[PDB]
Amino acid sequence: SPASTTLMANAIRALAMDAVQQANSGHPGMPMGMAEIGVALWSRHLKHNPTNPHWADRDRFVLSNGHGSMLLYSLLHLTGYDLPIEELKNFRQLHSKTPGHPEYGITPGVETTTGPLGQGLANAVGMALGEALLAAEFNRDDAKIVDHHTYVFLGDGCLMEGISHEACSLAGTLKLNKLIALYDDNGISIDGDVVNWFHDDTPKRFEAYGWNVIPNVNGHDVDAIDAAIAKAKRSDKPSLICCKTRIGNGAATKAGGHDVHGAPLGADEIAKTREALGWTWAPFVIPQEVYAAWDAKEAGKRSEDDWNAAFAQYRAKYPAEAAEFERRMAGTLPADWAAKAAAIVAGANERGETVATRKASQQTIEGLAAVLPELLGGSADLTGSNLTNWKASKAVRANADGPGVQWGNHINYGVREFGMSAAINGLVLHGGYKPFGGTFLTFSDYSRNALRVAALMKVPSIFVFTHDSIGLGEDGPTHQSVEHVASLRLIPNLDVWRPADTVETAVAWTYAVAHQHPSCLIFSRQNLAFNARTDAQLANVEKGGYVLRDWDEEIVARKIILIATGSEVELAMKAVEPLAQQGIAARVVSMPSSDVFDRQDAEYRERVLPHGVRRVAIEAGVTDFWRKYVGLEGGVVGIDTFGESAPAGVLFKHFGFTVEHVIETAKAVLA
Amino acid sequence: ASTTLMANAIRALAMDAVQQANSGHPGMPMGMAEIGVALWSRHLKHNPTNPHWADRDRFVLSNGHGSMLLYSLLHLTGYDLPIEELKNFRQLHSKTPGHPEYGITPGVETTTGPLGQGLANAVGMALGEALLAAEFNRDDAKIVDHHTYVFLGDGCLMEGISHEACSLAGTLKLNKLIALYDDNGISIDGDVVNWFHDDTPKRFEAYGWNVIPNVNGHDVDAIDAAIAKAKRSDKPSLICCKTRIGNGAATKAGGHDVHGAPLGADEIAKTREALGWTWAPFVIPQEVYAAWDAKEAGKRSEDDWNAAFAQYRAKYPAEAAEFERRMAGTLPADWAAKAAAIVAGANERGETVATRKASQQTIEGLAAVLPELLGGSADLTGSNLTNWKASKAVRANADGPGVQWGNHINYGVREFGMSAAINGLVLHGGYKPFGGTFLTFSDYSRNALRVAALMKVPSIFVFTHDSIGLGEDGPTHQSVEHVASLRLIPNLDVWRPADTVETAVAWTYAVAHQHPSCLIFSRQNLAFNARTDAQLANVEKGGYVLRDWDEARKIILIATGSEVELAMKAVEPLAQQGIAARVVSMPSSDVFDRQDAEYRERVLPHGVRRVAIEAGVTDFWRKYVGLEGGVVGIDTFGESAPAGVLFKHFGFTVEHVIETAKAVLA
Ligand SMILES: Cc1ncc(C[n+]2csc(CCOP(=O)(O)OP(=O)(O)O)c2C)c(N)n1
Ligand SMILES: Cc1ncc(C[n+]2csc(CCOP(=O)(O)OP(=O)(O)O)c2C)c(N)n1
Ligand SMILES: O=P(O)(O)OC[C@H]1O[C@@H](O)[C@H](O)[C@@H]1O
Ligand SMILES: O=P(O)(O)OC[C@H]1O[C@@H](O)[C@H](O)[C@@H]1O
Ligand SMILES: [Br-]
Ligand SMILES: [Br-]
Ligand SMILES: [Br-]
Ligand SMILES: [Br-]
Ligand SMILES: [Ca+2]
Ligand SMILES: [Ca+2]
Repeated sequence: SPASTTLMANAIRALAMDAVQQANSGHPGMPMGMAEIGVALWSRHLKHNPTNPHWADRDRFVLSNGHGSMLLYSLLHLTGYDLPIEELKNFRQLHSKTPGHPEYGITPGVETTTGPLGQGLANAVGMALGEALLAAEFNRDDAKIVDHHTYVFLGDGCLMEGISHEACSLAGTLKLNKLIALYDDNGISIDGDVVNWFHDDTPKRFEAYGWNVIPNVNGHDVDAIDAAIAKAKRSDKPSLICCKTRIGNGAATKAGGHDVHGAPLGADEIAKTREALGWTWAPFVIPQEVYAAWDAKEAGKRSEDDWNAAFAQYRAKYPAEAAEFERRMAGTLPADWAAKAAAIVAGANERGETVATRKASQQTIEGLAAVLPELLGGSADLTGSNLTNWKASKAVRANADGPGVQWGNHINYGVREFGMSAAINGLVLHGGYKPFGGTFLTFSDYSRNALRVAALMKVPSIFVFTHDSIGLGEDGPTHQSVEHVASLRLIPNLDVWRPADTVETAVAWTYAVAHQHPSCLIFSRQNLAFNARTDAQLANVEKGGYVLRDWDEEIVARKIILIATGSEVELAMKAVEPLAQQGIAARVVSMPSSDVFDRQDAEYRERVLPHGVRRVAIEAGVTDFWRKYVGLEGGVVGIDTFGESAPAGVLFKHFGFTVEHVIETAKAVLA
Repeated sequence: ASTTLMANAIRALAMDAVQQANSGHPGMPMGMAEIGVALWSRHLKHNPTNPHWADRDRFVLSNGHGSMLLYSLLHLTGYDLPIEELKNFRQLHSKTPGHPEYGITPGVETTTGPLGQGLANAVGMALGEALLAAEFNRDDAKIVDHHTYVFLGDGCLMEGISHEACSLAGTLKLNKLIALYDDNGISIDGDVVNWFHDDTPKRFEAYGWNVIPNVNGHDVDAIDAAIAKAKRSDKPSLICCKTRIGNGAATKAGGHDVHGAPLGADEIAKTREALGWTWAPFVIPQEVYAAWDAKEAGKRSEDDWNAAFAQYRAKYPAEAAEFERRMAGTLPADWAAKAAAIVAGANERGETVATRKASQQTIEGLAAVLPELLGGSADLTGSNLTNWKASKAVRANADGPGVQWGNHINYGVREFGMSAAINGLVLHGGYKPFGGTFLTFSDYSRNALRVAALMKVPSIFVFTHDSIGLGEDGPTHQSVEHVASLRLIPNLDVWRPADTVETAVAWTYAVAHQHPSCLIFSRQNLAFNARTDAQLANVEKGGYVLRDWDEARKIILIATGSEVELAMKAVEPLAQQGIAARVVSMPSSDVFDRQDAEYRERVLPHGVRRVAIEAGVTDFWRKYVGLEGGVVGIDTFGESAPAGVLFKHFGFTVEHVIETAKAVLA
């Protein structure tokens, strides 16, 4: 007898309930509820190769309800990915390939890192947009190389989160019809029956976004779910399949209950569940016929083999394009990257312009685009204000007459910071593009956890933020960042650049673009003075903090270091001659990135900030951050309150960003 | 004077004030001028003379960039906002900042500017009115009855927070909330249809809202009729007002340039001509003042309510005194002693429990003395431990509009909408609200925490699961940078208590403090610490000496929350190595920073070196330990493993404390 769908689904049940029991921790409800959905999608529709999780044209799957991780670990194991049974035995254990929520980079087949509800859905919107752009860009009438679907499992949690609204409204407007969402519709969240706090007509909601909805599907009928996916694959709109399930389905006593979401079933309940399901095998034992029914290694090999032959036929007709496709899918920059980056930094230096760093950024974007065809910019409805767009770009737009998008390389995201940012994580994960997205610095508070997840996954998302201080002027304290620059530096693995002029901007951008981890690039509204640099100083900008103005040789005056960033570098420099007329010799250290500076070696950090010489930090943001560089004995010229609505000039004088206050602070520090 | 003249007065003030400041947003106020007339002039119940009248309708400007609209309305209808202040739009110390600010201007109910949050505040205000009515009203005497109006645009509707707020408001059947949508087809990048093609009426019906689609947004009578229909509604209402951004402008109306830039003098002169507005900038003729002014109607309205309240007091003296107490945000009478008893109880019990359980234990005690206490959780009630045995769940009525009364709210998975709704509840008066979620997901709600801090209102945000100590859920949940990142927000108190006693102090301080608070609790059990009565009295100073030097080489160990235990366990082993350790517990560094210099010097004397110990990023501690001190923390994301395994793996051990201390004293 070969395996029935019931036996295939019950294997998921058994692995889930057993792994959770073993760890005494985790979530058996969702995996047990979603088991028939897993069979229908994975065994009948998903195009993938377990032997090569990196195959360019694989379907992308995302588990947005990430707490149900054992569902993904079961499917991966059963269908033949390199995730052995011993790894499932070590669910939720230190250094296992089975962490409590799935982690990209940790486990083969895991496309993104989930756990924070709602972000998977948005990642998946990004992945579908990437497929759609990459298809419009690379496919030719006589040779197709891009064609895959994007699948996402999600629950009540993701649908309640505001980010689902941002993502799905945008996906509906852009007609991303190869995105197919399967909703685990089980009527229950952690607090109990969802109807008491979440009574949406969800089908009607998604129709309003311009999605196709298949409501009221029996989530325990494989054939019905299978049929719903097949209809979805014929749809001219993104689809939502509402799969009515019972949470913890199959459990003897606890199914549909308020206690199966996120605690182990208990040994008795498992024993009773085994008998109720007729599942006779011991924990982590899977019978041969169950592996044989699930295993995807043969079909995965045929699929990738046909694709490789298709790509070979495409290379013969389109060799330059085929090589571009490979390079870009790998996330590799051009072979002559070092030359091309240097041309961009050098042009910034030749021009010697005094402009706002948001304008510097746009000038640098212009130069990047000319050599990076993968460049993909965008803004959360602040295009003309962030200056994220370039003259030769083309805006992404839905096709007027059918599904999908016309190719473009700049995206209007709408007023959707968080959705934009998690979409960018998706775009970066998909491969083929180098994406970035802008908003005002303070509204990093809206997209924050997406910046964090990018930093956790270690993918090189680029987040542009403009209007970075009181320097923005009249829009006032709701808009003026104070705490943000420092608060972003706190996130592990997230580089923060706050350049002082065109040259630092070109370095920040070129560095960010080549770096493996994500970056925040922070620009001013207001014009900042250009700084002339020697060759030695130019070479040191990329070290994050460097000596911009040194003391003269063999001097006699009392020494101070001024450490400044961004718009405050200008203030530090205007303070040098005045400090000298006061008997104080001021070195100016510019620190466009403290994160990068901290990675420099000890000899170099000691050369920039010599022990025993006192320091004043200068930055239009909270002061406490600076104590790591200035100590208890040092000073800081900064801002520890919210701002005020007035012109920038007025605000800078009001808040003590003046030569006089710098002098006074330096004198206090030297006393 | 005609309604056209009334509307154009808003146009003139808005375009002229933006020109004078050479800065601001004339588009929206010009586009919404008739909507302003219909609501403010024909439906809004309010007394310009007393902005704090308890039973006033609440108005929220969610599309806060259109601030000149509100300043105009406030000025025309007779609030204490003189023409001189409109002349000083966007200037230092004016009562007319670029986005409206609660506390700065009379009649400004909340601070907006961050899109979407106004809408969520209004959901909170309407929930406040509804709960208070169900609680205080009686069959023979009504004292609570008012509507909540919110102006909003495309930005607010795109923001995910609008989904959170409106989905919750629909399920709770808050039928007195009335939202007027400035439906103008434009956002900053241009034609919204290219990035925002939602059928918004259909979306809102899906939430359980009543929708009045396709209203002519320049026809006062039609908008008026829609507002009237909405006041008759079973459900919250969205009135979709079709408008032209910059409407009335001579040549630029409906353009992509009127959102956020001055019209220019040329355009203004021509607009004066096309409108037939003959008066010079900031000059309003007396007939327009006479048509707009609401002083007399406002006085009759509040006088009628004042009488109904007196009729209520004669029948319900005790309930009436409670109403006045709570609307004013005043604590109960023997408050100092009741709070002292709650602390003393935690001290007497001496239990070792998680601070999440401590928190629940304190909530039990707070609830017994604060009938105004209003808890809730973002779908983590049994995990945050935000409810208490006697609490009752807020629920929609089964059969009609509105809610049954309750004092714990299930917010669903909506950290940001919950938090901004809590701000609204606080601003409304009548309750002492709080809401919980996991600490890391403060990232979702972050900007609402910030706005509570800007408005200086005492919102309470509960966060549990505060570090690697949460264990198996792993690095997406395990907070690392959060504690320090919340300390950086100005005016936001952050408490991270070590045990039941610190928890009791943190909670009682938060309840009586004017600024908002983050209360941060552990998932795992934390050891109880015995305190002298003098140590007890210093807990509310935010940092204090928990274990003093024995009257060997001196060090100070500064520790917070769950790490106080590791600091205390290190004292004896450090003694065996010739180091005399003082332990300073710092449950709130923010509160500590506010103490006077003598006290701070007493706790942290100059010249004694310091090691900080906290399960979070290490750099923050340099403000206290200096370049020469040490930190025992975590500067990477965590891992998925049991808590005990994590603490060992990440160096939270006595050995590491000793080693750091010796490095520091070298
Ligand atoms: C942003 C965020 N907030 C809160 C949580 C904690 N949490 C995890 S699952 C969940 C409930 C969502 O339940 P649902 O998605 O309906 O999953 P089911 O229990 O039905 O599997 C919550 C509140 C989280 N993981 N992420
Ligand atoms: C959270 C947030 N993100 C971004 C912005 C910047 N911003 C202000 S108004 C606006 C456009 C909103 O357009 P709409 O609400 O339709 O305004 P209209 O110009 O039509 O009044 C944007 C993107 C903001 N104020 N708040
Ligand atoms: O002049 P910038 O700062 O680019 O824009 C100023 C204002 O104009 C609008 O675009 C934005 O809403 C912002 O508030
Ligand atoms: O066991 P605690 O930490 O209370 O919470 C249980 C966990 O499992 C679920 O209930 C929650 O999502 C949380 O992740
Ligand atoms: Br067996
Ligand atoms: Br060009
Ligand atoms: Br457009
Ligand atoms: Br000593
Ligand atoms: Ca559910
Ligand atoms: Ca608009």
